[PDB]
Amino acid sequence: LPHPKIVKKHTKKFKRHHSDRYHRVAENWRKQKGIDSVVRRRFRGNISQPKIGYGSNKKTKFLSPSGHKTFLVANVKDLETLTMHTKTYAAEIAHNISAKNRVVILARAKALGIKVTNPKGRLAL
Amino acid sequence: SDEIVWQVINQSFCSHRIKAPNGQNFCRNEYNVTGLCTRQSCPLANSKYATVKCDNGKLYLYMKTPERAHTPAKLWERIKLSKNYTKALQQIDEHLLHWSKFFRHKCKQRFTKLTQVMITERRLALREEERHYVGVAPKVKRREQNRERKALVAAKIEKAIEKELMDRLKSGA
Amino acid sequence: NKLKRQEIFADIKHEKNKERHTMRRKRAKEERENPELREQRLKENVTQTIENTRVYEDDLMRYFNSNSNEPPKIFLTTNVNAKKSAYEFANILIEILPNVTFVKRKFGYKLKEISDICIKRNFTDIVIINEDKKKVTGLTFIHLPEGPTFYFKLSSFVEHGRPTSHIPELILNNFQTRLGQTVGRLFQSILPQNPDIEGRQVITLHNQRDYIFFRRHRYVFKDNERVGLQELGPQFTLKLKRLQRGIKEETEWEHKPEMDKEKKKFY
Amino acid sequence: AKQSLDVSSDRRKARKAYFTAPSSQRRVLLSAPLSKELRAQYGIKALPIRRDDEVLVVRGSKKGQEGKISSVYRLKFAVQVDKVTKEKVNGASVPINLHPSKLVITKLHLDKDRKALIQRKGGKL
Amino acid sequence: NPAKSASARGSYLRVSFKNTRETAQAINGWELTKAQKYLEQVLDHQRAIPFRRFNSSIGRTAQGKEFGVTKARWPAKSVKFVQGLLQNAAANAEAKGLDATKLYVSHIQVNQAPKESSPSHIELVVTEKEEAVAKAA
Amino acid sequence: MRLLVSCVDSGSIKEVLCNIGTDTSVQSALQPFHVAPHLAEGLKAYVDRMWVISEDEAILARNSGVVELVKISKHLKPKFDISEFEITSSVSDLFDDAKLESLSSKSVKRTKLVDGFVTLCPIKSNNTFVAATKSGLLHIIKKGEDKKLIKLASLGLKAPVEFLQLYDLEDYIFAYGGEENLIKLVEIDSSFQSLKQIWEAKNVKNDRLDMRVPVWPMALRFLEPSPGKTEKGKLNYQFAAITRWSHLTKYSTQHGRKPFAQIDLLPNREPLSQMEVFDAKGENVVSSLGNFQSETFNELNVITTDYKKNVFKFDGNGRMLGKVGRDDITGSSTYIHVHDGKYLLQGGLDRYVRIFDIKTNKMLVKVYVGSRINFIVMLDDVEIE
RNA sequence: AUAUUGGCGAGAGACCGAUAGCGAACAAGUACAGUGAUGGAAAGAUGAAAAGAACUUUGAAAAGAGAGUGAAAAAGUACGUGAAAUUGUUGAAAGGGAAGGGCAUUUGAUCAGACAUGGUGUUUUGUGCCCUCUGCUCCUUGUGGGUAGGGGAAUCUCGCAU
RNA sequence: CGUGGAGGUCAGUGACGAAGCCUAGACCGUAAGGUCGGGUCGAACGGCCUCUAGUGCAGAUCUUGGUGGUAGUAGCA
Repeated sequence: LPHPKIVKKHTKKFKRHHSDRYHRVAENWRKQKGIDSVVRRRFRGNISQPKIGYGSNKKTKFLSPSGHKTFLVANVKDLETLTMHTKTYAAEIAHNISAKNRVVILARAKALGIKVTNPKGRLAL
Repeated sequence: SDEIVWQVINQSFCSHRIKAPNGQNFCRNEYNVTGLCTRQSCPLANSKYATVKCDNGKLYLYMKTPERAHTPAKLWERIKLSKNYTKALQQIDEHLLHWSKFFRHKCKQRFTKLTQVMITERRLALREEERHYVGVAPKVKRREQNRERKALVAAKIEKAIEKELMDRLKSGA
Repeated sequence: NKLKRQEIFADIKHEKNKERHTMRRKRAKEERENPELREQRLKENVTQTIENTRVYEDDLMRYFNSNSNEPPKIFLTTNVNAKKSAYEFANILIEILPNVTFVKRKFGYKLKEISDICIKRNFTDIVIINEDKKKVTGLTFIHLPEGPTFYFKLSSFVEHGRPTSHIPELILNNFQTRLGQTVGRLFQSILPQNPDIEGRQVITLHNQRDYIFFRRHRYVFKDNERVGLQELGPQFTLKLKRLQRGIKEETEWEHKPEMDKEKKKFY
Repeated sequence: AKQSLDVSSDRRKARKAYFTAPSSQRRVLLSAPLSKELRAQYGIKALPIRRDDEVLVVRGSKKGQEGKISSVYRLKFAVQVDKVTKEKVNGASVPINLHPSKLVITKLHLDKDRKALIQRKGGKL
Repeated sequence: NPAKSASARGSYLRVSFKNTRETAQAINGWELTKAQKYLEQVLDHQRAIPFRRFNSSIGRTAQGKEFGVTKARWPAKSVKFVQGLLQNAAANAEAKGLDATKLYVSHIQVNQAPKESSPSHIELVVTEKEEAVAKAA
Repeated sequence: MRLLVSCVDSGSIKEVLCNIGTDTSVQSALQPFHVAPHLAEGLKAYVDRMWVISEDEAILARNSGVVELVKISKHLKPKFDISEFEITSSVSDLFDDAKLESLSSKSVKRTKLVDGFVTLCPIKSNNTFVAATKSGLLHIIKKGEDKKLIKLASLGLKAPVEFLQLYDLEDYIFAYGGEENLIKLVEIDSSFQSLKQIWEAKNVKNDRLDMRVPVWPMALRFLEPSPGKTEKGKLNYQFAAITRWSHLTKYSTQHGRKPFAQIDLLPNREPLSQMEVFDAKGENVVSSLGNFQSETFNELNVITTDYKKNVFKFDGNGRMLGKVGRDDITGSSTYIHVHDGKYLLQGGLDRYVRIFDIKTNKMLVKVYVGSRINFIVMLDDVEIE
């Protein structure tokens, strides 16, 4: 699909303050609640915080580098909902699907022209 | 009626929706034109509804009349659509006379894609592929790991060559 | 009752080692005086390994396999759209096999259409290497007329030898089974029948299980009944599959996981 | 579906009742079906199992193998069929614990009370 | 190569851990015949073990000059466990059928055990030293 | 029992002499009394097809081009009686490799493309046999009064042939076919000079994909003609066939030229071969040429073999009736035969003779031969003391 | 008719799931502590079956090494999954009286990176659901559906194969 | 946005490997987090529309359990 040049604004992950120093403090983002915190008062040098400005362009949101929107698929029935949106959406074969069923899904998605984001998953030659 | 059917499935459950991470909604009711679901693009909310499907290679165009709201057994009236593309789009047009321009070009569009799904035959005539997907079951992944590591230990390759060089070049002296 | 169980069996294990070896120290002392008493123990008491407990023509030689009459030309190809590691692997087969031509395989020419070319160009064998991902996985030797064809699986490749241009001597191990000696037959055929003695290069094909290991070495003879050897060439493990009998149409063995259940047999 | 108020559909009560069952109740719980030949003769589906009767093993690794029951190990809910034996590493023989639902009786051991048991259940010896 | 190797292991051994670490790394990468002779010399106060990490209040001696360390000690008990394992690994190698003269410890490793006590696991892996080579024009 | 096991790697006949319950794979089990190699003529001249005539006479056909009449004679060697084999007559040069090498310009896959015999059977107590090759040749080899084989007439058919089956249900006619060759019925004259194609099959309507359905029939068996009012012009010949594309196809000529029911037996169009006929209770339901003796397709039960390792059983409606010796057969199956209606003869590329019971699906005999089998016939099943 | 945290015996739960739930899912009011009244824990899971590692060998013992059973010991009576702190070994990198962080980049190491292969317009033929001859069958309004027997390409791209 | 359980639904996923655990692996979401590949595993589990609560941790000289530096130091009369 002819897509716009996808701008990301912030590629780096918004890690927590002192997530790296201490081990018990997780890298998952939590706001600094204390009034005397430098991160909360956004001092120069300190880590950047997640705010609404970093939000992605509506036209190019949810899009993978291929220019397709991601879409989970369990079986051949859920796969065949994207018979009309091959250029827009891409089949993401779910993690828990067996190797026995994937060979079936990949056969159909290849025929319908649906780009699968994760082929070669559990499947040798 | 049908507005009351829509609002009750728009929220309050259309029990065949797929919420994609894109926030998009997909009706998997086999009879819808757009795989996506929206008002009068899904076959339950709307009362007049056309669709192209395939049961075999024969591509039929199903049609739903509000006359048959009483009887769900014979809801979808269906017509075969020749096989040549040009006469089929013309075949489509006559059925869609005096309808929404939605079903007019969208059944035209269903027919287009489902005919270029018959690129399956192209893949299956020029198949002859020496690959075929093989599963890697994690039991086999260790029957063929931990037994090779047990092979090498009992193998003693060095001692085997050391024997069958001396045993060779004594007899080939 | 884990807390009871833990102490009881730890003490029993402790008790058993004392008793096991006090018996053995008395065994040692009676063996010092009489050597003969030890001899009878070794007869009755057996180590009972897996090998000990295994659960149990001339026209062919030429017609299905290549002999010492011609130089055998081996048509080395690769599975379509392969990457660096496959050609890196082809460079290891470019040395070891006698007269290899590498053919870049460009989509189509299904399989029989290939056979038409290698009849005209007059090749003897076809070998094809395949890749699922970045690692090499499968190796397929086919004989061009008639078509005895062998499939193989590689689970080991690790890389200080650096060999000469001299041609290596063959050696095979443990092919009692008739299906084993038909694979032994393939590697007798497909590898060179030249051995130039000097240059001192040996290629092995050891098969103590259903797994076959091939290695290269350098042998140095000292007159005191011993020979030394250094590691050289590619490390390797193969698994036999299929024996497709026709070019690809028929089967003779085709590995299933219905074996491994026996823990023995070994084909 | 449960209709009676006397019987319980509780898992906890049912598993306890089974594992803390006495030897007499375990005799009935260790019942084996009869082969199609004996079912045709005697006109009965299943019986409790004893010693001096023959049996054929239907399900398991020892599939199709037959023999004669040595001892009903009621404590371990098991039978031990003679000539269905796993050979230990020291050369000794240890019997496999089979379950009587997996077995099938081929040749019964008719005693007086056994004859009466058949006649009670609608049999014709 | 597992074919050119033998390995002894002692577990839940009632030794001082910190002493065992020093006497393990003192003997690491050495030929087996030189190694066993060295520990006999440590027992008779001819040579001393170089202590590097766990080395507070160790008396400074001249014998540490071999290893470029000021501090060194003669730990009898820890060495006694190690030469017991090395004697075992020597017999393990001769069980497989390795050469005794070309034998050297490649990987010797010591880590703590369940506990108060301070017990320790020791494992050591001996290896052949393979040279044996020639060429031709 | 006594068997004639056709070997190819040696190019001979190995003779199996054993009992029921014989197993060569287990050392503590019963052994066969005598294995016997006979007429070793190399790999270039292996025996394609045979026919047992009587107690002391059996015809052969070799892949060098030679059809041979061989005399059987018994003598002593506990208390067992081994056989001697002597070539009395030989009619040679019956292949035409030029036709097959010219036609198959990649038909499917064969590099050597060897011409072999597809049948060896009697025309009718006649001393008169027929032999057909893959190159469309048919030779009417008659055994003379002086016990010497003479060729009456060589006949021509549309290549390539794979099977040829005669019709011995009076109530001369035969049928034949191969790769992209339909089933065509040909009537022979009593003089054996004239052949006339009375009927030709039509391929079924296209699949989902509108592709042409592949045609490669591998074996045919006849049934007794359809009952009721026989239509004029339309012939009365009920028969079934197996393809290389899993199609169990059933033809009633009274119904039409197209087969009334094509049934995919296995998925993914797995290659199949050798249509045998058996009965579920272990009974003889067929003639000497294996043709089913009934007027309905629903009574028919068939055994067929793939090229992976399997031997299948199917009814008249393509329902799967269980595999034959799933455990023991590790290689392919070159030849199967329903002997007496209560025994199965089997032996393929794994190089073992197997005798299966029809009723209980139980393996009776396992004999190592050391050579690839392509043909087995049972002489008798009388026990040896 | 009513009460009921005891007893005897049941039936249940939008309850808890081993630091929870009773103190106690187990040699629990036990071990143990207190002169005594009393106080009072910790601690569940090998496997399908012990098939619990025979036998050779290293040591007075403690533990190892070969070898084997099992689907898996990458399940060993320290026994399902086996997290983090922390410890050793190996490999890589850095270190002149501080490190870790943010913006940006180089170098070193390293991982991704199509069983993607056509699309269109003409031309040989060969087939079919195509033309044509003869039909049969489900039902609702014309703008229906399914399904046989023959023939025929010298018209026809209508489709699919070359 | 997430967690335990309930009703409903996806004729959902699942010994051809569910849940969990890691991972110098990849993608999405400003973020809460979600999804996927690889490795380990062995039996159940998830999305969706709703319900319900003993529901989200860095601290409390927090409670419990485990493990360090101190340290082979003071020390053993």
